[PDB]
Amino acid sequence: RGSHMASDKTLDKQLLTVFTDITCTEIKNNVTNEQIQALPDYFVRIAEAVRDNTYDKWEKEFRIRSYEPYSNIAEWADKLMTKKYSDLDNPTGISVKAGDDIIVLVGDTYGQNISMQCIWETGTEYKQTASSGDVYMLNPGVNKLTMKGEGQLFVMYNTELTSNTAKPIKIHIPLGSGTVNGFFDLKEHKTDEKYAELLKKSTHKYFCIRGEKIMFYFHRNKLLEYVPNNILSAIHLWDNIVGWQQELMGIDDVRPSQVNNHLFAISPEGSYMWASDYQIGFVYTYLGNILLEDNVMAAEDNAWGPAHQIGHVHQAAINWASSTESSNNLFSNFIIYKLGKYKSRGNGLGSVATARYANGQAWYNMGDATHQNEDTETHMRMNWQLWIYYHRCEYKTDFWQTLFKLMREVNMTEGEDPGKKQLEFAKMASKAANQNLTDFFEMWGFFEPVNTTIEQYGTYKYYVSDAMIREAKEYMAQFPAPKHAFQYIEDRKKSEFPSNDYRYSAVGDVGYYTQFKENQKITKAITAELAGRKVSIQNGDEAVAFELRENDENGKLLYFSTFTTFEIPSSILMVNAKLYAVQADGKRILL
Ligand SMILES: [Zn+2]
Repeated sequence: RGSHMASDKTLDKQLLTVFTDITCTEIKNNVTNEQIQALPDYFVRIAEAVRDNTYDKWEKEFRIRSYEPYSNIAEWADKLMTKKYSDLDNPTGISVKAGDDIIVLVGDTYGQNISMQCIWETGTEYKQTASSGDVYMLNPGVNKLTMKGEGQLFVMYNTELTSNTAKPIKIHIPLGSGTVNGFFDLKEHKTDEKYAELLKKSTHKYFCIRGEKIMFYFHRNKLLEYVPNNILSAIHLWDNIVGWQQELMGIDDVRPSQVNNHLFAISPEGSYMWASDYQIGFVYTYLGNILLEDNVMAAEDNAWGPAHQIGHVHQAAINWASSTESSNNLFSNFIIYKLGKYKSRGNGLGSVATARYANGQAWYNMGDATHQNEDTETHMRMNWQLWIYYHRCEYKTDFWQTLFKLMREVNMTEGEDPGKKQLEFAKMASKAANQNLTDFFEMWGFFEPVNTTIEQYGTYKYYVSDAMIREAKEYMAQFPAPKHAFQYIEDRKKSEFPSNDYRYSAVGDVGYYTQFKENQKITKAITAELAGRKVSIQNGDEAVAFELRENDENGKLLYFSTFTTFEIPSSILMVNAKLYAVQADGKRILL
């Protein structure tokens, strides 16, 4: 009002004489009905509603909201070495049609820059919810947005969360601007009753459900088909699944304090299931196996499939080309374990003996001579043994969290140099355990030289030289000897499976995890009887494996088995070979 100041713009001057602030949610003291009626008609209707209490309560719950801040997704995908999470953390619950004019009244923004985004559909061969849409700049105060297209509105508020300007921003989308669809928020709305009511009153093709860690944005008519009246067990289940994967990654230091974005599940009208940057997807005809917990638990693969897909979002730090369809199964297997119904997936260690010692294979071509067709069933046991030993047997219950930390320090992309990355993984695993895991990684094929090109979502030079191998072994040798020969570990018993299940014959007779956990010792008088190439072990059930070694127990590994009866392959050289039993702690006993 001094001469030094520019006048306020015209509408701002008028609104701020009737209303407490530019959000127009409260009538200022001693304003008259005449002052209300001199407003533009659009704002008359709102002043009226705010003066009287005629704002439909349902409408108000979404038309007036304070939007909390969320972190930036590109920044955190880089720092955490993941695929990008969603930035659709902030639904408004308002839908629109092309040509709609939308008034958006933005309160104090504390210097933050925010926008509004309209999210609809994409696809050529079928349709799915898009990961982005029309973006509209927002400024503090009055905004009029004219919709280029239909969809639902999301507030885009992404910033540094620690800063004390990172506060919620109050935004009023008043009456007459678009359509209230609503959305369900777990913490705010709390109950299945509230969910059922919100869904009922919604009208849009899609309805948004916001959990703590994951969000659903699924076809309305499917939610009505499968879960008309309940969402809580569905949303808690998928929150837990995402949370359990996050647990292993050792990121509690930054989540939720600095990174808080959700994963965002859509329902494409095609494909099957997948995860990538910005969104994960479940074909809309499959949604019965997502939204009902009983369907999730009714078959092994109903939790496995989705867990696997989400694991792709999280694998990069510890993954490298050749492993891309197995390394995420650390997460799939952790989720099966957590849910408590089924046993772990993967081949048995016989597959690894066969690959390594019968066929001369290394990690990159383990069970795959083609170098482009990963034997995921064999590979997936590697990360999982590390979990079974350090976590399930409790020898180091923060092993994985530590290894993820170290691999994030290593900061190698999955594809830049996989031959080097496999060694960095072995070195960091040793560092994480504070143990020399040479024997483990030797068995798993990490110490064979490679010079070739593989294909796995791209062509990659795979190069592992003797010097790299020597450097890594020297590196790992600085740590104390491991307490157990847990390269022979299992978390499954033959009797847990039907006889035509692939695991029944695969898993072997010895090496079960309790033998490691109870530091079992071999006391009985083990003996071996050989006939041709066939080996039979008598009273050897206290062992965890049997080895064939050149010259003595410190010589090269020629073959191994976790069965008490096995054949030695034709290819193995027998002169100078000797046979041993392995007890859990790594003592070898001549047979
Ligand atoms: Zn996959």
